[PDB]
Amino acid sequence: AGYANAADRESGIPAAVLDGIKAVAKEKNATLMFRLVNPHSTSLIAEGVATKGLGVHAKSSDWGLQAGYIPVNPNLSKLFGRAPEVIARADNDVNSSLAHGHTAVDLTLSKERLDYLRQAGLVTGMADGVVASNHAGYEQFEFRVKETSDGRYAVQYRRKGGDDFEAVKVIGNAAGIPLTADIDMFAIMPHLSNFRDSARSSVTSGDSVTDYLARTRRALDRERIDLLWKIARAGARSAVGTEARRQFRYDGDMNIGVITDFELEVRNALNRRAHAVGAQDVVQHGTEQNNPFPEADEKIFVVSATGESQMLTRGQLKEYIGQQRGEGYVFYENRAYGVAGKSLFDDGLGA
Amino acid sequence: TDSEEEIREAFRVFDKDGNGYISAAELRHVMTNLGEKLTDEEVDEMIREADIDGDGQVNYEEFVQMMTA
Ligand SMILES: Nc1ncnc2c1ncn2CCOCP(=O)(O)OP(=O)(O)OP(=O)(O)O
Ligand SMILES: [Ca+2]
Ligand SMILES: [Ca+2]
Ligand SMILES: [Mg+2]
Ligand SMILES: [Mg+2]
Ligand SMILES: [Mg+2]
Repeated sequence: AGYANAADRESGIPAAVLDGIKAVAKEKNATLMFRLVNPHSTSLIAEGVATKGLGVHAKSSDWGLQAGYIPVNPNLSKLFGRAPEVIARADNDVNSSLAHGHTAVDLTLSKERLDYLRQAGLVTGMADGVVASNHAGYEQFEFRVKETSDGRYAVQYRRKGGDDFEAVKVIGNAAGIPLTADIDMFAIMPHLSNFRDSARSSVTSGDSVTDYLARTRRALDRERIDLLWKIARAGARSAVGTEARRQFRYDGDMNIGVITDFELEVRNALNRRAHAVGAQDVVQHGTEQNNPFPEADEKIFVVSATGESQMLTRGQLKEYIGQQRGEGYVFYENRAYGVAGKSLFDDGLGA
Repeated sequence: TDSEEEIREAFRVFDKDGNGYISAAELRHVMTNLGEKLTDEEVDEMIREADIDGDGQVNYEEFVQMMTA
């Protein structure tokens, strides 16, 4: 259907991609929560631009024809008139990314994006291709673009009354596909039934308790109750991915962050739908519940296991989680939330 | 030998409702979800088995105990 309400539209997630998200959330019976996607990224993501992993710390740009991309020249990124000591901190970030698979690439936009930019007010007309803008970033840099018999426009620029122009360089895939922001998941609340097989392969053998006992034992049952608690322990332990969160996971040569087995499934299932719709990988790492640098945005986009979407304040988020847990959906919180007095749990919270 | 923060996350899976205790009803739900259909009597047996202090429910310390093996 695409977007079914305001939430979906304010999420910043391209509609086709979002369609897959809602379908996955239902297929794997799991509530999926995401942090907002910057609207300048929404269109790049849909025409198939690549999404960035944790191996990229350079900062995006929010202005000019380069908005949505990650500039090699930090003065072209959101960090425009900062300190010289920040263009440096920023200079290095970029450099740590090109030494590692990430490439330098000549920015070229598609027609459609050129439209989006102009209709967004980011780029105020141009000569017949010599852009204008009211961003202070235009009181120091000069921009222009030159189409190609390829339909795409090559972005170029120069320093104020300081002479030749040159293509703006943007960080791309190892494959040189430019990168825009990725879709950060806030958390994944898997329904507990998703861990039956997981508990059985750990305790019995794959077998139900009844089948396992008939098989290995012989014609109040202390044994049977113990084995029942054993799958209960193993079930929650898998659900919360206790063991998996002790290490980092890698996707090929890309550090995926800390992620449970089930969360990895979700990620793969999501990126699969993204590919089927023209996109490339959109979820590049684990959940915010495992982020050491916990960020505190205050609005969260939520897609329930039933397909229903909405936005939530931290407060509506506590009750939501509480309501959801009542229905058997498991949730664990970023370990540093408590010590800062921001836990979403209202329990003893301790031992 | 999980850590204390590790065992509390797991504990929360069982403790569906607000309070820091596992009741028979919450345990029946976990068991059904994990592939085991049990009677009120079987559920009572599992809670009794873990209920050290005898209050009808499994608290955090009691959980910490047997989740050994
Ligand atoms: N599971 C995780 N493990 C490790 N780091 C994580 C994890 N989840 C998130 N992070 C780190 C940063 O979050 C994502 P990322 O998509 O980089 O953010 P960003 O919002 O673009 O940062 P910026 O505005 O500082 O550029
Ligand atoms: Ca409880
Ligand atoms: Ca007790
Ligand atoms: Mg980040
Ligand atoms: Mg990310
Ligand atoms: Mg991501």
